[PDB]
Amino acid sequence: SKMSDVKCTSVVLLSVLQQLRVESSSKLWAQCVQLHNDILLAKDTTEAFEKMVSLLSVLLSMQGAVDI
Amino acid sequence: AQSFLNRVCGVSAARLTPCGTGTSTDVVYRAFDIYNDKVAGFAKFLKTNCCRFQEKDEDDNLIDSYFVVKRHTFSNYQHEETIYNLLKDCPAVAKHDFFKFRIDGDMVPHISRQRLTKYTMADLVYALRHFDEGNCDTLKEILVTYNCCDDDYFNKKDWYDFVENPDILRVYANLGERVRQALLKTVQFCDAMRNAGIVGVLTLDNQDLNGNWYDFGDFIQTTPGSGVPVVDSYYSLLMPILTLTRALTAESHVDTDLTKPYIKWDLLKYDFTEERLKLFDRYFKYWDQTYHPNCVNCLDDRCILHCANFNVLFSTVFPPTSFGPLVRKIFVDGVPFVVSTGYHFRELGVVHNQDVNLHSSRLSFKELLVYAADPAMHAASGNLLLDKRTTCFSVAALTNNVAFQTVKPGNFNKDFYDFAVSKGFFKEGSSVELKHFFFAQDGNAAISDYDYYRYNLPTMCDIRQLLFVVEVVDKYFDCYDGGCINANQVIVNNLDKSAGFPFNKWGKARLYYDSMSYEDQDALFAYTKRNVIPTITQMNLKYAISAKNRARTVAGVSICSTMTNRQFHQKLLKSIAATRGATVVIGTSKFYGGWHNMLKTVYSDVENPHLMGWDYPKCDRAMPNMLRIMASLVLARKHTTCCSLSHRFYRLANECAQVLSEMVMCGGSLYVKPGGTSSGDATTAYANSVFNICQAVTANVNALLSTDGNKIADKYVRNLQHRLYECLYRNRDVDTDFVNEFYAYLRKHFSMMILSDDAVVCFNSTYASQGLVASIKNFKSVLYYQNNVFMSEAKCWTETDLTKGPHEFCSQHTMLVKQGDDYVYLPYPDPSRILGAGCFVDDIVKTDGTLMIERFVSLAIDAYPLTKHPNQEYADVFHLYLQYIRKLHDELTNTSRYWEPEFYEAMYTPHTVLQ
Amino acid sequence: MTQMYKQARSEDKRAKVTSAMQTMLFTMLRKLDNDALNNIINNARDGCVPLNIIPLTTAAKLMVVIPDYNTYKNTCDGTTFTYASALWEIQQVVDADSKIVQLSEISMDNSPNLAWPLIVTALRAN
Amino acid sequence: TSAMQTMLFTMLRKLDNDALNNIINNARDGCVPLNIIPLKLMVVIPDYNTYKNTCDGTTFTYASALWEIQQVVDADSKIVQLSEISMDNSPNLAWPLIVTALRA
Ligand SMILES: [Zn+2]
Ligand SMILES: [Zn+2]
Repeated sequence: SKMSDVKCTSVVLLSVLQQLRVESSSKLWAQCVQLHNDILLAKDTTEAFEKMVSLLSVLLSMQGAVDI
Repeated sequence: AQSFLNRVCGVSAARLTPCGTGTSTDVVYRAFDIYNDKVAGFAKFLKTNCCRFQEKDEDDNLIDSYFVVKRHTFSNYQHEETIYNLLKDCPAVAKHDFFKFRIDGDMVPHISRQRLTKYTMADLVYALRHFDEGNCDTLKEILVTYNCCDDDYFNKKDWYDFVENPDILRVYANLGERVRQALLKTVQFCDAMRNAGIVGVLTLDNQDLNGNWYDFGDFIQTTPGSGVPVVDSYYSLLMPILTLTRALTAESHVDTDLTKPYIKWDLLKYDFTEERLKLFDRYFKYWDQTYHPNCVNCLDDRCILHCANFNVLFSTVFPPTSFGPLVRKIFVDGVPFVVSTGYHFRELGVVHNQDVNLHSSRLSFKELLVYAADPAMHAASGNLLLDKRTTCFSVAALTNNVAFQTVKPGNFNKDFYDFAVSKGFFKEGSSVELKHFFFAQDGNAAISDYDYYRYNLPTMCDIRQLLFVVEVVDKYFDCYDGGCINANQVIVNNLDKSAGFPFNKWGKARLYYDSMSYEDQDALFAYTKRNVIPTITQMNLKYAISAKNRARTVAGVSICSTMTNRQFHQKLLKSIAATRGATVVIGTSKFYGGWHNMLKTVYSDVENPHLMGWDYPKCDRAMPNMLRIMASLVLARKHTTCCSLSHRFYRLANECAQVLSEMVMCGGSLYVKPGGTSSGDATTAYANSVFNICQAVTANVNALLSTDGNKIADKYVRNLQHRLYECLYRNRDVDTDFVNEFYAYLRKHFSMMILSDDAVVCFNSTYASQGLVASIKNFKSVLYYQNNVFMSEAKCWTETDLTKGPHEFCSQHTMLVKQGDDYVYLPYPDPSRILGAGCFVDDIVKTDGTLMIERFVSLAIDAYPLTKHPNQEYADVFHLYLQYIRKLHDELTNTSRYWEPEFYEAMYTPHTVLQ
Repeated sequence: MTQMYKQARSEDKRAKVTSAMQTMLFTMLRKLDNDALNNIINNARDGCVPLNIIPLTTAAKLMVVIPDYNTYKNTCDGTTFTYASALWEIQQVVDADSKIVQLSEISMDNSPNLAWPLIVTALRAN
Repeated sequence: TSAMQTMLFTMLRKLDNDALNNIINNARDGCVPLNIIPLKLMVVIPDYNTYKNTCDGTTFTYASALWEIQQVVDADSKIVQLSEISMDNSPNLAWPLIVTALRA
């Protein structure tokens, strides 16, 4: 089920990104929306993971969010 | 031999290819518009009489001009010769040459007509009104020969499609000049006939694509000056392609030539009645029915349709800044205003309010409401706006900055997902999986979604055909009960909808239903019966599940629009929703046997039954205004004892100005909505049903008329087709007997089940294969020429085995199951949709638990029939949902306990119909 | 025959919404009563004018929404441009994040660094 | 909001992909991207205990792929030739290094 796990993780990750107020940046929110939508529509279980690492880089580029 | 060629050349165009000398060039099918005592229709026949030579241009290259030399009997040759010697000196008459040739021992008389194109206007009209991308060779040949495109264009993918490759509109509009010259030649010909005393019928197949006319074999000579041409079938069959090819686009240039500047119209001008009358008297001079430019002066709904159909065509010539509310400057206690005191519709012309009060005294609640909803003061005090993101007409910007709305992701229900995973769902290599989600949206989603209205193009309809289809549809809608109701009989549910703009600033619809007295509401209604109230519609982005990442929108219609539409239409809508066993099955619950009864009604008594369904691409964005007006008129036909003609017309005008060509508040700006239904109106689910029955009846009419009446073996269907053509293009009256007769034929051989935008048809497959009822290709053709969309046969299904019912209806599948020695049809959903809706919630339920359990029992109600499925994972879905609902109810702590399977079973059996 | 004459939940709820509408109308017609509108209407045949021309011929502020640079260059190039047969002077270009974009940044090499729906506010020049 | 964040992190740990675990381990060390990782990547390296573990010669191991270091700039905002990194002359190097590379 490594695809359903990825799609649910994508939903959760865009939720936390939206809570971090990134829709207050047009360009960044557009990129993240594109990544999330293509992860949800993906059919191959490796380009989904490529887009997933690309989308998680957005969250952990903000020097500190949690990462205890 | 070659002597025949030396003679047919005569004294013109000595260079002719020897393309025929016997009765040759007869291996072709040509479209004919035929009507006599044996056959009647507009169909493709096998013309085998000609001998067509083709002229070769200088330098031995072939040119599109033919000498068609036919062989005639002596009497018809003499008759045609005399009528030609009469009509000779008209410029819109192809040259003829009458001679005699010795074949074996007798001087057989021939008639050779000169310099005709290869095809005729009938061939063009048939190619565009019976479109089938499998064999569109005539259309390709025309478009190539008349320099509309080149041979390689058709290697493109979906070149015929409208919504993909919208350059086909530019490729079609290159025939517009040719079609307009054909219209002008037709008027010249009709004048030459009247001034010579020649009575006869004009048929498309007698006009080549240059514009000339021929074949004077059925005309008869009368006293000069009193001839009378008959142009009903001609003009009405031609009408749909006048707007497809934009024939009148040259009427907006300085001197009606495409090589001159545009006419700089006055900006303050809005009347255009004399221009419309000039256009009519120029192009349709002999259409002998009264044309009223301002439909206010019409006589009946049929006259309103007839003249709005002309206004749709004549309004593409005028500047788009002249349509919309007509404002005036009134005074209130001395302070000036600007308020709408009229309207200018593209379809209905100029409408003026009858109750306008210059120099007011005060503002009561009703008139405050009217003035606040009026877009005049909103668009006159806002900034000018140039939105380069759309092609739609922009009015004004009500702010100093644009608003960009975004949509959030859904809420993951991790407890349910872990429960499903522990039960064993979503395992790799399964048939049930997650395919429906909440797709997030970025800033450029509201306007990128609004820009789809570019698929709504001005389209003229075949009026002689629409004026019969509307009678058959009103036959479909005649077991109901309608009329106006007072404000104290209206029952309003969901009193927390959007109140549109600018009311959503101060509350929901509850505020304005609690502030206004019944007397105020009645006064507002009686006011709308005498005036036009243009309103503003709010457009928001919806937050819902979909399998496509497209953005779903929602509309909020003004409270002063919904409040009066309720009094107008509530009785009819209740009567439609509370009746079982009809065609339009709206408001019929699928529980307690509703699905089985619906299906057994559709199957009613069709003889060789096959099931069929279809879809409308971009239905709400592409529904034509003529058809939306026709739907509203069909709905308003219930008000014959309470509203006079003026009241019904002003209600139609309000409905148009409010839910057809409204102003839309998108972002923070005002745009002009060209057309299409509004998802925020209570009437569109029924207007869509009227539109759906209209398109189906039209497909049936075309299928019956376009079939070769000589091969129909049933002497009843032959008479039905003959009388159908008569009732359409002759017989200006309405024939109630034949309307009943055709409605009965349809009900017997083409049974429909209609909900808004969704249909299921049970049809006689034998008749459909013979061509006597509508197949799916007939729907494709009708949609192409009357909806400006291309319907792929990959979204239309067909079922030969009726024991497995419709493949899809209202997003539900059908399964034939056993319920106590009685096989019943049960509706089951998409398991992927059920599981998706279960795993992703809207954060309104993540807080309290009773709403969560309510959601989950509604899902387990919709997912019960899966237990009867043969596939095992499908049954496991319902078992999973039941286990989870038991877990939830236990966490919070017989046939009405929602935690046992017999609460759901009883929802699908008619022995317990209790709700 | 009481609830047909009178409301039900008036209770200063009818009053709130009527005063809201009243103040909205009287704050609209204060940035509206001018002489451009008088000279527009007073030249019509009977005082009635289409609404789609009122902002076009009397508005003193234009807002242009531009998606990309090959549209900026064709539409709003410079500090003054022409639209609706009038001459507009640019002021205070803004990007999609409500941040001010200087006119010295909208070129082909800096394009990717701009939130692209650009909103240009211009005033009507005489 | 830390509930949603710990949900996200437990799901990411469950996924157990090596690329995601690699970028998470770097982010926990301090090695952090400064832009969306491209499928032109610029990355902050904290110190050499983290630099030597990942960057070898010119070649960059990140997101379990390969990148060719095109330009490295220390904190002082001045180009540094990456053939000066040491293990004894390491002080004078301005140690938050922005390394910019492209995917080979
Ligand atoms: Zn009329
Ligand atoms: Zn009525």
